[PDB]
Amino acid sequence: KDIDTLISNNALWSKMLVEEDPGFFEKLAQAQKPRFLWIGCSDSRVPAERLTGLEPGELFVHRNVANLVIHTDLNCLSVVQYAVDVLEVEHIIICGHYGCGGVQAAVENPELGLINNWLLHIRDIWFKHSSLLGEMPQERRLDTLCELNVMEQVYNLGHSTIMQSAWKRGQKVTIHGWAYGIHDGLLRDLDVTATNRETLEQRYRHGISNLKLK
Amino acid sequence: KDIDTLISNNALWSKMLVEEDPGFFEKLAQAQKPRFLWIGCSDSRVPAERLTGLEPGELFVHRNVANLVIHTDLNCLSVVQYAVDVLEVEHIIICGHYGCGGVQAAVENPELGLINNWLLHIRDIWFKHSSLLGEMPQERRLDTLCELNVMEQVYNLGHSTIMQSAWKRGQKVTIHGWAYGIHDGLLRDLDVTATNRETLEQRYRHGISNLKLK
Amino acid sequence: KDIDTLISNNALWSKMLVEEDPGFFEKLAQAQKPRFLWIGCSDSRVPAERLTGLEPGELFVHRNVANLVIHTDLNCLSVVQYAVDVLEVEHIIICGHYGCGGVQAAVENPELGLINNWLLHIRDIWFKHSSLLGEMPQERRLDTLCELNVMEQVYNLGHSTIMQSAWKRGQKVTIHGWAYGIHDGLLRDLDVTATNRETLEQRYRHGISNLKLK
Amino acid sequence: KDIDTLISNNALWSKMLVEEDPGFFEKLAQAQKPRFLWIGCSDSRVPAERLTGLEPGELFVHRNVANLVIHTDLNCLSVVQYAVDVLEVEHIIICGHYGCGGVQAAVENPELGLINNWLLHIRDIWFKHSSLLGEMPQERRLDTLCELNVMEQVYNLGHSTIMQSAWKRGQKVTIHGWAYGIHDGLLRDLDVTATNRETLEQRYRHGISNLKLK
Ligand SMILES: [Zn+2]
Ligand SMILES: [Zn+2]
Ligand SMILES: [Zn+2]
Ligand SMILES: [Zn+2]
Repeated sequence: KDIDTLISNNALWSKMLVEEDPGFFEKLAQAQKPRFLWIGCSDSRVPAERLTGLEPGELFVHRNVANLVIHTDLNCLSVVQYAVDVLEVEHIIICGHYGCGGVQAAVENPELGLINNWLLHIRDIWFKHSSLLGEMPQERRLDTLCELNVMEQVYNLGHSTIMQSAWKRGQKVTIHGWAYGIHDGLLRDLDVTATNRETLEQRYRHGISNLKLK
Repeated sequence: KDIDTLISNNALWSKMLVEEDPGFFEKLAQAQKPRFLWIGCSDSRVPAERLTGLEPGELFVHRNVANLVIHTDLNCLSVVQYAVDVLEVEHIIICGHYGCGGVQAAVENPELGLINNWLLHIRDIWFKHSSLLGEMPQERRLDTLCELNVMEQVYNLGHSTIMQSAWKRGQKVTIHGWAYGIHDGLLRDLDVTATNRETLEQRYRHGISNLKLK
Repeated sequence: KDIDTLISNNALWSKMLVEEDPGFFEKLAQAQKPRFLWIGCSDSRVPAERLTGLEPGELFVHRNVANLVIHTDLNCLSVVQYAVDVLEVEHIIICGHYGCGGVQAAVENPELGLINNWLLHIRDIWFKHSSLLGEMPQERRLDTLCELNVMEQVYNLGHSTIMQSAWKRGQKVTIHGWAYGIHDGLLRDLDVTATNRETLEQRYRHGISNLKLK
Repeated sequence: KDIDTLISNNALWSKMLVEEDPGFFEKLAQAQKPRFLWIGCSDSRVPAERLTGLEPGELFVHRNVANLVIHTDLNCLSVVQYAVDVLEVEHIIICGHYGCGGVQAAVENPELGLINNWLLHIRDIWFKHSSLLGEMPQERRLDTLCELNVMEQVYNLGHSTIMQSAWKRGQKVTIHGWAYGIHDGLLRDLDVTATNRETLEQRYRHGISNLKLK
């Protein structure tokens, strides 16, 4: 699967749509504004279009390593602010995935070079929930960290100035934390949904105690 | 399409796939290492997987507003480092797209807030090629800027410590600059493909100088 | 004191010192690399040279709001990698200060604009130590947070790939965590001094537990 | 010097000041907002206090390697936004210095590791002003680069959203670009002083033009 193969597939796929479904390229030319912002991992095990049955132009996307929303990452923060203040999306979905190489490397902590600084933020979370994790069986720990990561990133995004001041002026925006597994591509909703300052907090706290129950 | 319709489509898609033709989840479980890193725009007008016929898991993906590789952006540089040092991808494709809202905002320069700062890196490019751009009919400057911007991020990518150090140690990594439009989804190779320090410079230079003809 | 006056203070002072102490500049013209790196706050309540009696060129300096060492801030990590890998400093001091405007604004959390995102890193610490902080009076929480901040930034610095690879190639580098008051200018060693991976973890746990005693 | 010798230097100084220059902690007790924000290099060869005679509490300070203001460095833009919006400083001075190790490395491009990424922002400037620099004696090129660096950082600072929305809402803020050398400590004004976006641009254009005639 060389590069010249990608060029040639694209050419066959485009040449077939031009003549056979003129549809497509008009839907895109409709240039309709996105309504969701997907914040996912660069592993991109199962593309978000495939996972949700969303069409091109309906998803705004950011992908870094391990779905993080770092308080001071201007790259991710810039995606969010464009999305919210300019594109006026209504839904921001942060979605992790069980078996994430990033999450796993955060715990095993191999010497991988520069990436380990990025992965320190996920380690912060593993130690933050030491007790919660030490109480559940050794074999369900990684998956749970993957879930906590996503809860924490939802927490962070809600505390961003972008989101706090978007809610405060009345604009409708809803954050969601999800995860999918690769055994079945099924999206599990983590029930940490937020539409203002209050739910954000409630749902996050509820989210941590719901985990303490195992 | 609102949030209840995405949770439903996914359960239909999943389970529907598993019961009639399940050998897909098998192949994913093997978690084979991706060979391409795709750095694209958050707009994602046409997803990379649909452009190229790359399957799930065949590509690492980063997306930010206007597919930028900023010298000092630890987000994109972490993706790139992980992909190169740890996953050992052979190809990095930076793909821009004609009509990008980022690229347009960069030139029109409306008051958008936080995002404008990120966009200054594109504005830098606009003024860098003010002569080239000025000797060209007004109506072509946006599409030209779009290519110029990809050419510059590729150039940026190969100058990073990560790429300089992969090439020097003999690792095989090739960097590409592409762009597509929405009228036909057809990929154009902007022809700045680089496999070492030397071709990086020569390709960049001819990339610019062959625009100055056209 | 407007600009006109800073230029004249500087002119007078330069003229004066060229007539009456040319050695001042003879000392500075030398290949003498700094021995210490100072990470302090942009408040710069009492400068570092006057706290310690350190002289021109004996220290490398970084200052940001609340003297943070964020896992993924390339600004501060660039200053560190340069100091350690290139200038080969032997001591890194992170110094906070009681009354720090940055810390105070973290807790009181006014709507200050863009800076609030920077400060969420301190709020993380305010909530990490929610119990210890919660069981003291309101007035004393600000000074404890200040020392807690300094301890947590030493921790982060110790965990950074730069310190990690430095310590394991057997380079001599000591991290310190200090704080000064503005009733004295007296430097309290917060007693988290780290020479290696091992002392780093010990001293950090020592630090937090010894605070929780009082 | 030694770490014990920094603590006792300090201890000594803290009594020989508490009632011998008694009006030091009298001044700082009044936690008065600085009027100046100084953005300088981590080299800090001659401190800003000693150069200008500015007293403790009168300046806010940011230092990074080679005194940069990157469009998307949140560390430096955070200091700036807090300085301007919260502290309401009237003056921001970016000061570079001749013989800056950061500028020199940018040109000569040794492999120093992580810092090279940061210095690529200076390499861009080196190349941006290729003709200017080539039309001068080679011996003069590093000094001119150091100055062009300050000018370009000033340009960046004035184009950030923090500065644009401060000048649009009538707040009085003046940006200046200075440099000094170690041979006499004498500040040199590079004359890019701007109080709004219109003079920012004019001042930059003539900054570059007057170098060309010289
Ligand atoms: Zn992942
Ligand atoms: Zn775009
Ligand atoms: Zn402070
Ligand atoms: Zn310097």
